[PDB]
Amino acid sequence: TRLKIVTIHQEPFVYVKPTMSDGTCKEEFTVNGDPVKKVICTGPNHTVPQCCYGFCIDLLIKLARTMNFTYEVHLVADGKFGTQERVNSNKKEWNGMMGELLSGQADMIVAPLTINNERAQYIEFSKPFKYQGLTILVKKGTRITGINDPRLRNPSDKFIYATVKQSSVDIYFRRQVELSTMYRHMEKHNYESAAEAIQAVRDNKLHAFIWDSAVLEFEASQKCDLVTTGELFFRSGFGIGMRKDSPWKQNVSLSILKSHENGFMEDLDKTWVRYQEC
Amino acid sequence: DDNHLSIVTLEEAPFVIVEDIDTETCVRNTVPCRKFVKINNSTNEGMNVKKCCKGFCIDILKKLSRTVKFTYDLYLVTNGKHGKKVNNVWNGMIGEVVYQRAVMAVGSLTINEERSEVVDFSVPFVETGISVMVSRGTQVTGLSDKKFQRPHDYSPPFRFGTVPNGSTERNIRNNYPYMHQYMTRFNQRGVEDALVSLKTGKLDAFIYDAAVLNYKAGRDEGCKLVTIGSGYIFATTGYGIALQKGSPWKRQIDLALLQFVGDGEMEELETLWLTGIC
Ligand SMILES: O=C(O)[C@@H]1[C@H](C(=O)O)NCCN1C(=O)c1ccc2c(ccc3ccccc32)c1
Repeated sequence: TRLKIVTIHQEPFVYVKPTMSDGTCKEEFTVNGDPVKKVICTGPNHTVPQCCYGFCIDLLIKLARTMNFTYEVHLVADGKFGTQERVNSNKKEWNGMMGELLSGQADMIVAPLTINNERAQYIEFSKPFKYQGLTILVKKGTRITGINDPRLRNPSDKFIYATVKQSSVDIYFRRQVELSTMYRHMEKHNYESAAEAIQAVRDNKLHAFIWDSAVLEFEASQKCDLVTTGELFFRSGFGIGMRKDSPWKQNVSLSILKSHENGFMEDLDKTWVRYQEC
Repeated sequence: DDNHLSIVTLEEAPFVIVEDIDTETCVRNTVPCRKFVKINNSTNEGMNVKKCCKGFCIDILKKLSRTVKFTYDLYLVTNGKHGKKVNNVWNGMIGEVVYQRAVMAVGSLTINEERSEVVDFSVPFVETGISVMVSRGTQVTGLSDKKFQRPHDYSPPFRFGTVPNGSTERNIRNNYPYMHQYMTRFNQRGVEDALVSLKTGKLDAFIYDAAVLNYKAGRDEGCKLVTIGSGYIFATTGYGIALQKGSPWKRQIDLALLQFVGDGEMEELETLWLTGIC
């Protein structure tokens, strides 16, 4: 009953920070006066201990306490969420957190992991712990109507847009042949992580970043030179990921349902996700 | 046979709409559904009557039947609605599944913890939760707004209510005891009466199921009635298909539903049946 948890850096769901000199995590409270629960998480820096906290870490602690399991947390080695790719050929393999979970390097994924058909074929997802969708981030002053803007639908190198490599958004644009023109543009430009793409929008090196709205709205509220455009063009949820033989499956899902119903998720969203408009 | 499934549903426009049969057959976008119709109100005697069903959920059932390759005998539940536990006996659609009279239930069936203990649910195919409807201009966030939690802290104090004896009231009773007590004098006989109260200024806010409120806002004559943003929905969940616990159909149903969502077919059904002119 000691679970290897894999996660990934992705504010506001998972914050990653250096430990203190003695290798513990600095005691800290949120803006509203709540203790910040921090766990040691090892990850690439070679491999070093670090501090992780945020929406998904609070959820993990609640799960661990409710179902009575213990855990060790690590950050996915390749830094990706996970897509399936051809190897060399014949065989297909998952990368990212999906790969680690399938290979047994992790027993559970606790992260803002998008639920889709492609992944649900190989793993078991909980019922969604967060409902959200896809939207588009641009520098304030940039003008696009959204996903059907002619500068997106008929791409050139005069207007660059991208998402994160090896993520559910990559899968989304790759799976539809009518989106092949957009995909051809994006793959030329996709970023290694959400944070780098966001920075590139600020630096005017990327004109539009297509990504999770739970993340993009948080970013736009922290950084007023950034705005989202077009509301949600697609709706999707995040869920806990487990292998199909997990004995924890049912109880994780029941716990998530219970937590929506009793205001626990409301608390988390107010602590971590909610935000004052610019 | 093994491939022919007993399936229960429940009349509830626009999700399930029931019509009389023609020509003795069901045509257009309708499918056969039968109803056990009572002889009178003081008896268990009744007669099976042939009807025709259509709607958002029926289109979903049609897609599933084609994709997952099953055939079905569809009937309308007669004892209860969606499902409540009365004297530790489940009624409604939930009851039909629990007591093995239906292999699955399709309809506007909300996923929750209590029901999940006795049936398995598919992934959500429509997002819902507890939302708030107001007349445009009125300023509130969602259920957790202090204006709801502590109405007396504001002037004038907010007038807001729900429909008694449903899941919204039940949730509020559990989560916000003073709010629940406060609302009792503003509660509404039904959704229709609530919309009038809002329009005629006798009520400032109406708190209810998100999917229902979104439907109503979409078709409000004048387009003045509006709901809070989906980011503020409380106890987010979804409508899902209920199956018997351990059912051999659940994986296939789940994958198909996620494929439908992934291919935009779900967004198409919503535009067809749920999205209004506002
Ligand atoms: O969760 C609930 O509260 C239940 C149920 C359940 O799973 O029990 N889940 C769904 C919500 N719902 C209801 O009874 C309900 C209440 C009112 C309307 C509709 C559906 C369509 C309408 C159209 C027009 C006016 C009112 C309505 C459903």
